Amino acid sequence: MPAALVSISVSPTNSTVAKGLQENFKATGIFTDNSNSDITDQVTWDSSNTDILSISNASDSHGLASTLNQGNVKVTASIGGIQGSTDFKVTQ
Repeated sequence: MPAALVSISVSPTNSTVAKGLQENFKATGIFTDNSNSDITDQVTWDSSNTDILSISNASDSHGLASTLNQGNVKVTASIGGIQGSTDFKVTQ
């Protein structure tokens, strides 16, 4: 039978990094049926994109974002019902 989400465990990083830097992302979805699943809905991450950045979170399961701009980017993703947000600042 169908179920309804409840919450998700996301460990976003709100900091700044020098030109060229990537980080792994992981999110776990939780259902009201006490049944938790990992990236069940495939948490899709996206960046505001300032200069040139690419994020790949489908290599197998774990997520990964790589920035390469000279400013501030906004990393946001959504999974199932719950979603999260992160702030990243890439310098020169």
